[PDB]
Amino acid sequence: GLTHRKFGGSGGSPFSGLSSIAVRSGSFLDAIIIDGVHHGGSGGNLSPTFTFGSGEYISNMTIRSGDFIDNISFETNMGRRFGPYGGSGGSANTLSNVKVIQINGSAGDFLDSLDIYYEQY
Amino acid sequence: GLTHRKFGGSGGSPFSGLSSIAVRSGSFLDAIIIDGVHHGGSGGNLSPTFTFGSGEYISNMTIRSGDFIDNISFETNMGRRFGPYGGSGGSANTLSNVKVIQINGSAGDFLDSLDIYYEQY
Ligand SMILES: OC[C@H]1O[C@H](O)[C@@H](O)[C@@H](O)[C@@H]1O
Ligand SMILES: OC[C@H]1O[C@H](O)[C@@H](O)[C@@H](O)[C@@H]1O
Ligand SMILES: OC[C@H]1O[C@H](O)[C@@H](O)[C@@H](O)[C@@H]1O
Ligand SMILES: OC[C@H]1O[C@H](O)[C@@H](O)[C@@H](O)[C@@H]1O
Repeated sequence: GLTHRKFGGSGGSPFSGLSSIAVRSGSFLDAIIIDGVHHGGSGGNLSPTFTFGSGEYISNMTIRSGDFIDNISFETNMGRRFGPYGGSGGSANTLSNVKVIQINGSAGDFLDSLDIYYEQY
Repeated sequence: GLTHRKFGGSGGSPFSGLSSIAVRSGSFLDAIIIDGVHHGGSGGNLSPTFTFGSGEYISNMTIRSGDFIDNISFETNMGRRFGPYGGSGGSANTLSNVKVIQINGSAGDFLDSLDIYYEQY
C-alpha cells in the first residue's frame, strides 16, 4: 500500500526529509544520527556528518546485522560513499540499485534495528 | 517499486526518520522544519515543534496547494493534531487513513512543493 503524492508548484530546490546521516560506531552502531537527531546510545566514536545534495540519494547499501546493527555503508547516486562504520559481527545484507526514501528503526544504548523504505529499480 | 526491508534484532525503542515537524507560516508556508532542518525561507512565524512519539505517525492530512504550499494540517494515529498553519490560498487536498513514511519537497524563500510518501490503509 506504499505510494506517494505531490502537492504544490514547480519552483524551489528539491530536498529530502532524510537530509543528513552520521553514526556513533565501535564494534557496533551505537547510534545513527538522522538530521542531527540522536537514535541510540552514547558509546562509540562520532563519524562526520554526510549531507545529501539536491537530487542525491542512497543508491547502494551494505548492512551487517544481528541482534543489533553491527555495520553500515552506503553509496549515493552521485558516486559518494559513507563508511563502512562499525564491526565485523552480524551477517551481511545489501540493497542495490535503489532510491532510499526513509530510514526508520529502533534504538536503545545501541542501534537495534533499521527499517529502510526505498524504491527498487 | 516502493517497498521496505528490516535489519537487526527486536530490541530498542522504535523511531522514525521523520521525528519532528515545525513550520514558518504566514499567508503561505514560508518553510517546513523537518527534524530541526530548515526547508524554506525566513519569513512567517515559527510554529512550535511537534515531536512524534514511538509508534506515532501522521494518519490524516489536509494540504492547501498552488504554486506553493499555502497551508498544512495533520492528525496522528494517537489523536494529536498539528495546525492548521498558513493561509487560505491554493486548493485543498487530503490524505486519509494513511501512515506517512517520509516528507520530501522543494523549497526556496517559500515551501514550493511537498512529496509525501505514505502507506494507504
Ligand atoms: O560499538 C560498541 C562499542 O564498541 C567498542 O567497544 C567501543 O568503541 C565502545 O565505545 C562502543 O560502544
Ligand atoms: O540498544 C541495545 C539495548 O539498549 C538498552 O539496553 C535498551 O534500550 C534495550 O532495549 C536495547 O535493546
Ligand atoms: O507566508 C508568507 C508571508 O505571509 C505574511 O505576509 C507574513 O507573515 C510574512 O512574513 C510571510 O512571509
Ligand atoms: O520558494 C519560492 C521561491 O523562492 C525563491 O525566490 C527561489 O528559490 C524560487 O526558486 C522559489 O520558487
